[PDB]
Amino acid sequence: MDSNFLKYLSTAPVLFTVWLSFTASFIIEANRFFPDMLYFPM
Amino acid sequence: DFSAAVPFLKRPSNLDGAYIGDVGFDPLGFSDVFDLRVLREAELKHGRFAMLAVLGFIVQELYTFPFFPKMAPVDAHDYFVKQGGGSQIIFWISFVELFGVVALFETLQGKREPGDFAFDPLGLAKDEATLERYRLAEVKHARLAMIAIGGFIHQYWVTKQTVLEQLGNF
Amino acid sequence: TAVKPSAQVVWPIVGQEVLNGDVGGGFQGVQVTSGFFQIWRSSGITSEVELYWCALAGLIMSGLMIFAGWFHYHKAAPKLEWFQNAESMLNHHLSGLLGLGCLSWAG
Amino acid sequence: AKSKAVPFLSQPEALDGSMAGDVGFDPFGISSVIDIKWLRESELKHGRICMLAATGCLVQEVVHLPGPAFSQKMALNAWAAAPRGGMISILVAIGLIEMISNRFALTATDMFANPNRVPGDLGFDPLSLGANPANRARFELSEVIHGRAAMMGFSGMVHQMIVSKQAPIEQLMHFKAVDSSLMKLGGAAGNLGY
Amino acid sequence: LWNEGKIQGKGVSVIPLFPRPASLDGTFPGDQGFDPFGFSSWVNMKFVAEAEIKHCRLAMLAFAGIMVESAGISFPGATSVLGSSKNIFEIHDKAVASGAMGQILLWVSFFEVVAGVPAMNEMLNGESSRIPGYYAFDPLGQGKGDKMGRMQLSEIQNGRLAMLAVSGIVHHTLITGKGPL
Amino acid sequence: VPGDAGFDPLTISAWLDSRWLREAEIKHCRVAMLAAAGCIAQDIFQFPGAKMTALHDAAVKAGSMGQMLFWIGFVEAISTAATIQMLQGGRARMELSEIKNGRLAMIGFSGMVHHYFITGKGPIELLTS
Ligand code: CLA
Ligand code: CLA
Ligand code: CLA
Ligand code: CLA
Ligand SMILES: CCCCCCCCCCCCCCCC(=O)OC[C@H](COP(=O)(O)OC[C@@H](O)CO)OC(=O)CCCCCCCCCCCCCCC
Ligand SMILES: CC1=C(C#C/C(C)=C/C=C/C(C)=C/C=C/C=C(C)/C=C/C=C(\C)C#CC2=C(C)C[C@@H](O)CC2(C)C)C(C)(C)C[C@H](O)C1
Ligand SMILES: CC1=C(C#C/C(C)=C/C=C/C(C)=C/C=C/C=C(C)/C=C/C=C(\C)C#CC2=C(C)C[C@@H](O)CC2(C)C)C(C)(C)C[C@H](O)C1
Ligand SMILES: CC1=C(C#C/C(C)=C/C=C/C(C)=C/C=C/C=C(C)/C=C/C=C(\C)C#CC2=C(C)C[C@@H](O)CC2(C)C)C(C)(C)C[C@H](O)C1
Ligand SMILES: CC1=C(C#C/C(C)=C/C=C/C(C)=C/C=C/C=C(C)/C=C/C=C(C)/C=C/C2=C(C)CCCC2(C)C)C(C)(C)C[C@H](O)C1
Repeated sequence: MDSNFLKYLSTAPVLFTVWLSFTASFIIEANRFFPDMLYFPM
Repeated sequence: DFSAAVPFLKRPSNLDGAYIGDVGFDPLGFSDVFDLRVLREAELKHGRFAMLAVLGFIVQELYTFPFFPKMAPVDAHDYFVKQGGGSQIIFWISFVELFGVVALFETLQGKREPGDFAFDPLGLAKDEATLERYRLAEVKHARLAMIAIGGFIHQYWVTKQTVLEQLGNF
Repeated sequence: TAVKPSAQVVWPIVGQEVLNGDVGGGFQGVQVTSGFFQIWRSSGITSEVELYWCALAGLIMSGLMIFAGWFHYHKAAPKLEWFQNAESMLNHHLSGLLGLGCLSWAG
Repeated sequence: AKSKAVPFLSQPEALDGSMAGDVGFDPFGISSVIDIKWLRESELKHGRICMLAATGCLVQEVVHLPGPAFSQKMALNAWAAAPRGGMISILVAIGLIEMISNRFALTATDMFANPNRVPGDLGFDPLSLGANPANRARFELSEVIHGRAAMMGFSGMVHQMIVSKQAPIEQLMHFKAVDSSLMKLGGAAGNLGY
Repeated sequence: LWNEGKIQGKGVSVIPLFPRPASLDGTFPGDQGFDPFGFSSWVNMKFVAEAEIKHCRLAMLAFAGIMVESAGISFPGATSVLGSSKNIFEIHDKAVASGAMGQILLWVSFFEVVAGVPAMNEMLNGESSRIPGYYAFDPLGQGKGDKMGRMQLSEIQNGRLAMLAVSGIVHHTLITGKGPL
Repeated sequence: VPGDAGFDPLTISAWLDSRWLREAEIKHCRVAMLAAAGCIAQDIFQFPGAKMTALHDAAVKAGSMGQMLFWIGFVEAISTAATIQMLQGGRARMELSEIKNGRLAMIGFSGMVHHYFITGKGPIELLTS
């Protein structure tokens, strides 16, 4: 892949959007498979 | 100069015999805008899929595997959508197409011919002159098979008879 | 006069599927207020298949516009004397854009 | 200058045929972004864990420790049945082994600080079986190959226990084909949920 | 013998329909061109040579066994415990059920594990200079020039013919449902 | 330049490209040649499974005219490439004969279709009856 396009994907708004979309996505998946976790189960 | 294929059309000017099978045919001018390595990648990929498809459409009429039920190829598409085999084929094609993405990037960076995957297990390409004639034959067969596959599927739709049986009847 | 228009369905994640209310016609979704249903009925759409063809026509036009913007900046950019034609532009935008557009819609 | 594994691609840099198991296989060019020393540490570590794990599945099917808490032929059931205290003891012992065997150089930034440190070489040779330097190259090669084979094999065994709720060789000896009605793949968004 | 130039040797093509490739070397016993798909270009020639000789020896011994067990000839008491039939497939299945086939499997596997794999590893590495397929098994004389000239050629050809013939016999018996002789 | 009788009374040639005019005229010429020769041929003899103007809608329902439109449309796309590249940049008798017979064919076809409006009949049928 082109190094200037990879340097564009390393810019702050792209990495910020990708990282928090990934973060949002595994919170969504964790609350899909394990919903309503009001407490640490113990 | 004029196009070799269409005498009254001018040569496109990005098509000076750089790619084998070039006859100067490009009226709508996609090579004046787009990369010819990418377009030859796509032409050879579409053509190889189509050549396999035409062989599959005919052989699947002649024989089918004992573990699978007998049926026509379009019904085979729908059956294997619902059965799980289609997902397996889609996944393994997608898996190979990942390294195909890497291959296309290598082609764009200049170090690979557009349809070359170094796939010569049986050593058929004995000499460079033999390879040139063979890839001309590959280009011609690929284009012919794209036309052919369209015909079989569309005719099957219009008249519900398979290609060998449609030649057999009428 | 009984079914409430709804063209947005939510995924069930955090209890948010309560937003898929009973809009009518054996359907659950968010009630939409943009008036697209009345536009489509005035157009004479009468089926979802024709709505798929309209969605495809919009996608084809969207691709053609993004191609044209690239082409007219990077490949074929007009000179300033082309843009400084107010009489020609008005002739084409009144006669061609508005008049033909009204005529084709009337047809 | 083409790859030997993938003949139509160029040979990746940081792969020079020195390492055992180096066949030029790096199509995605991970070695160009991640240092090859870290990658070989991670490959040897994954492979060793898997070698033990694959053997663990097979032996756990055949041989058991005494007691009802250890009578789980299917290995995925052993996870739940085996005593929690002892399983967390295993986890804590693994953590202590990781910090000591790496000599407190565990982070990506600090591991290999010492120029003497070699990828995968933790100093583990209790019986000095690698004392002979003539056997060194083929031992390194066969360790790498056993690790790769065992990664693939353990992955297969775990997901075949998921599909068929049977221990692996008992699955081979009481085989049942997939109905396809069950274990549907994907589909969470096609039906729009539920 | 070798008969270099006439048969085997170098420059001899048994099917002139395929030109003899330059990749192929004229110094392997029972070698007469015949490389259509160009495998000798990239395969280890010693490994495939050893594999060819070993496949030859199984094919010959298997042919001898198929003929004997299809002529009804047997060892004493073998037909008592095994079947009385002459179908090779059924004899294999009942000799599997008797454990005899397991015993042959055991000892053949042991011979490969302790001797076949070291002979292969040394012959391919380049530490022993053992010619392919050689295990110093010449008890009843028959050595000297004839062994490395004509007998070597005889082993390779008779074995290739044995491969073709055994594949032929097993396929014919299955489709007909009846064996040879 | 071929077929130049000096006949441009309204001087259209001053306010439209001469190449565009000649290509359009020769296309009109050849289309009406095929149409007029076909018009008489349809009454002379008939292809199996098968008037001047009504046949257009009798033929569209089968899908024949749709097919012929598709193939003419393909050729006309290559021909629009041809005319754009034309425009962006013992035989002269044969061209002149082509152009004269084509103008004659346009007049003849116009005649046959309006005669069809007059009597509901084809050309040579009208002559016979
Ligand atoms: C008949 C001729 C014609 C037509 C239809 C248009 C149409 C348009 N021009 Mg104008 N333009 C013209 C001639 C024409 N121009 C000439 C001669 C000049 C030179 C003086 C300009 C210079 C000019 C400038 C400098 C700009 C425009 C812009 C625009 C767009 C305005 C925004 C809008 O309402 O789009 C939305 C409405 C639509 C209906 C979208 C339609 C998209 C296509 C292009 C319409 C035509 C398609 C085709 C003719 C229809 C085939 C029909 C077939 C199926 C039967 C619109 C597409 C502006 C723009 O947005 O540029 C992109 C702009 O900045 N024009
Ligand atoms: C601080 C030291 C310590 C102490 C006091 C205990 C105490 C206990 N452990 Mg142990 N445990 C320890 C360290 C310790 N553990 C470590 C470091 C590990 C990780 C390797 C474990 C892993 C472990 C497991 C997996 C289990 C226990 C169990 C038990 C309980 C019952 C013991 C019993 O009945 O023994 C009498 C029984 C024996 C002496 C049988 C011994 C079985 C053989 C020796 C196993 C083979 C070991 C194997 C080769 C390990 C190699 C890996 C290692 C080198 C890293 C008891 C509470 C069991 C439990 O919780 O049951 C309620 C249980 O299932 N422990
Ligand atoms: C026609 C068959 C044939 C021929 C020409 C050879 C020739 C050779 N072998 Mg090979 N070999 C064969 C069969 C044969 N072998 C089979 C089937 C086996 C497996 C048992 C072996 C196992 C073997 C080993 C392990 C080794 C050799 C080696 C050699 C070489 C030196 C030995 C020698 O010259 O004595 C050969 C003497 C003869 C061929 C005399 C004839 C004896 C006949 C073939 C016995 C017939 C049995 C029986 C009657 C079957 C017929 C009836 C049946 C249809 C029912 C020589 C190149 C050595 C070597 O240098 O390797 C490269 C070596 O180390 N051979
Ligand atoms: C452009 C003029 C034109 C048009 C619109 C038609 C249209 C029609 N004709 Mg008429 N016809 C024509 C020319 C034309 N024909 C000519 C030149 C002849 C003399 C050979 C005939 C002789 C004829 C008969 C005898 C019959 C028809 C019939 C028909 C109908 C069915 C289509 C068919 O079989 O075509 C037949 C057309 C031809 C055999 C010649 C077509 C001329 C050219 C080659 C076709 C143009 C398309 C071309 C492939 C693409 C453009 C490339 C160009 C540069 C060459 C339809 C009403 C049949 C019908 O339904 O009658 C009831 C019928 O019986 N036509
Ligand atoms: C080196 C290790 C290699 C790992 C290879 C992975 C092997 C298994 C992969 C899937 C196998 C076949 C899938 C068919 C199964 C399949 O395609 O089901 C389809 C499913 C969508 O459902 P549909 O719209 O198809 O519903 C269809 C209707 O028929 C049924 O309702 O696709 C997915 O989105 C599921 C995957 C999650 C997508 C996000 C994954 C997590 C993202 C993490 C970051 C990216 C990682 C890679 C993402 C692709
Ligand atoms: C590359 C590579 C290798 C390979 C390979 C492989 C698998 C090669 C396979 C190649 C194939 C399958 C070529 C097939 C071409 C098909 C054509 C030209 C279409 C013909 C149909 C027509 C014209 C028609 C029609 C018609 C219509 C539409 C409908 C009908 O009602 C009527 C009609 C019948 C008239 C190998 C492994 C050997 C090794 C090697 O070292 C490297
Ligand atoms: C660190 C890391 C690696 C790794 C790793 C991994 C995955 C390591 C996993 C290690 C494991 C699984 C260790 C298991 C230990 C089991 C024990 C001690 C059993 C004790 C049984 C007892 C006490 C009992 C009992 C009894 C009870 C109570 C009551 C009776 O009724 C029953 C019974 C009689 C039996 C490696 C090396 C690969 C690489 C790298 O360096 C990174
Ligand atoms: C180094 C060192 C020493 C040491 C040591 C040790 C502990 C050495 C132990 C090494 C081990 C345990 C190696 C295990 C390898 C396992 C493999 C290759 C399995 C692959 C499975 C496959 C391919 C599969 C599969 C399967 C699938 C998926 C489908 C299934 O339906 C069926 C099937 C089963 C076929 C000691 C401590 C002695 C000291 C010395 O001084 C230094
Ligand atoms: C959706 C669906 C499916 C599907 C499917 C598929 C694969 C459908 C097939 C699509 C294809 C391959 C169409 C091919 C069209 C080619 C044409 C029209 C040639 C035109 C040539 C022309 C105009 C003239 C060309 C010219 C002339 C004079 C001759 C020379 C060349 C040239 C000068 C260019 C299934 C089966 C999976 C079922 C599934 O459940 C749902």
